[PDB]
Amino acid sequence: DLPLDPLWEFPRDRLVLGKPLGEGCFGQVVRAEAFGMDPARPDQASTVAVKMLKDNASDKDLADLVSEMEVMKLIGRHKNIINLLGVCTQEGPLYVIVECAAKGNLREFLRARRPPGPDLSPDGPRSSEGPLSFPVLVSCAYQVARGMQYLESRKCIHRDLAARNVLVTEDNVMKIADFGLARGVHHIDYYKKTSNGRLPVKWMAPEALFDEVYTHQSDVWSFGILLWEIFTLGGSPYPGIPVEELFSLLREGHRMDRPPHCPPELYGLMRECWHAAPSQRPTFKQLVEALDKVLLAVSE
Ligand SMILES: *C(=O)c1ccc2c(n1)c(C(=O)Nc1cc(NCCOC)c(C#N)cn1)cn2CCC
Repeated sequence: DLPLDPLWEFPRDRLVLGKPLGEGCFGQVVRAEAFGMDPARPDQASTVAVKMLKDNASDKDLADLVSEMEVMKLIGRHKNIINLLGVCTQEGPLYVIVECAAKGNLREFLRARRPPGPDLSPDGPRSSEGPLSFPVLVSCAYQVARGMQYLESRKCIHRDLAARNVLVTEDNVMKIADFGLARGVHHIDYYKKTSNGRLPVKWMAPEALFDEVYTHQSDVWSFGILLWEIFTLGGSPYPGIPVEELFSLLREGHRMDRPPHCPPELYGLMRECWHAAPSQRPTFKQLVEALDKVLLAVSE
């Protein structure tokens, strides 16, 4: 039914759908095996993620997914985003084929890799040493900023940027996901709590929350929250603060405290991303350069 785009069109029979990876407001994501995604090797197997409508698919749900697909085609390719690989639009359900991140989202990645606690018995030379180190945490922050810098250059606003919308690959490469979606910004339930207990409003910039205004600088605010998430190793922002309290606190200029085991450099960056005036927040280009200096300094 949709027009044929031979640039991106991929034979659906070359896909073998596997285990589902999650759901969203519109559409779901399924792990899949692809054969000949590289046209030079028609029988080569590769692991991809497939986006597709649910069974309750409205015309709006289809429109949103179709819209996302077209955004995917225009943004282009970058190392730190979820890239479009192909689409299935002919003779069958709509498939949007993208890259697959084997290690899940950034939030769960960090939470599963929190350091050993005080109960754990000393067994071996490294039982006090956890999977995560400071330079790697900075590297994660750096890669997200580079990805956002790319998206910004392509005039793309994320509008949700969070650790849950950042995906981790086999080689611990950060990849920004779901950046080109229609997120229904004129009708957000600010009290909405997701199934994993997330309050998405805790990532909204003031001008986005109060004035419904979204810019790249509003994404910078969200990046600041994302920084806090990283150095809390998957912690939820504004700890133990209900949405009603968040409203008045934000109006009073309240900001999150400096998390434990976090150098003043990065909390400084967090506070810069949380400046009231969007023009006094660092650009993503400035964030990349700033995070690079810190990363180089710890990369002996
Ligand atoms: C693919 O190799 C793969 C294998 C195991 C995976 C896995 N992916 C994922 C996963 O989350 N994959 C994934 C998910 C999404 N979207 C979910 C929404 O995130 C914002 C996308 C996209 N777009 C790409 N890849 C999890 N697991 C197993 C958990 C360890």
